[PDB]
Amino acid sequence: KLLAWSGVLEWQEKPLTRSLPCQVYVNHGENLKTEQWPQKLIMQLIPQQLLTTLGPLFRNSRMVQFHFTNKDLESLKGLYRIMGNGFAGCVHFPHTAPCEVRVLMLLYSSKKKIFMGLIPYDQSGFVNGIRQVITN
Amino acid sequence: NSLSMIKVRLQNLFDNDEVALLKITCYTDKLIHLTNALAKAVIHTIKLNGIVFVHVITSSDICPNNNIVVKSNFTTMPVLQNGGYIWEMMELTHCSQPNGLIDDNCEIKFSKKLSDSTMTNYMNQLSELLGF
Repeated sequence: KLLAWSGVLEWQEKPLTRSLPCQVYVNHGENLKTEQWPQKLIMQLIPQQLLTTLGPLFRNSRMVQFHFTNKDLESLKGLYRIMGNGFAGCVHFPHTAPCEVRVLMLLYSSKKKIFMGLIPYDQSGFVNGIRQVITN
Repeated sequence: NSLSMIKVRLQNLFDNDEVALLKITCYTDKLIHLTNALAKAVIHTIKLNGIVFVHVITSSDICPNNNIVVKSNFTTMPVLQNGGYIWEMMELTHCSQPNGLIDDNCEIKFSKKLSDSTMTNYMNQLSELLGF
């Protein structure tokens, strides 16, 4: 597949902060513009049960693949385990100025052993969606 | 060493024409623990193409481990778009005889309902992260 971006994914456990280097691939045909992305992305694991009613918004998404460079397998095995239990990664893009991509959601299939990133086409809708699920 | 199989018949909460069947195989050891979990539970799913997460949310005291599932098969009629689905449990059935070949085409994740406090924690933490 076609490499589109590399950088760091900072996993904040909020039980502290594990920092795991990773690549983002898209399909042979696909095209994505990652030059405006930061080198570091910040993630917090949330129960992926919460994502169910964001189903329609998630469906209107660009799907990407994450590949971890296995620098510290120790960190990665923690990620495999928690995400395998049913936790998805909310991934914030740090920006002081407004850019396109601000958030994606990272899901892990234990069967297929792949990390999928979902990038909502409607970024604002999605963040507001997250809010409306967790707010009361 | 002995294998069981449970059939959960489901209908979509928002469209009772959309139906699903969930086949779960387990060791007869835990067959009872599993049925108890399902008896006191809601089933949601997230479809992403050929990846199907099945969320079994339990009110039951003990929440099973994911590994008590050996194989799991999720079939729907009709085929569904990628997204999320809330199901109603229509019928549970034991037919332990696991002779039938089973496609492991989904992955089940057991969990408990979230307290208002944990839910508040996430609200706080996601508000910080995403900036809302």
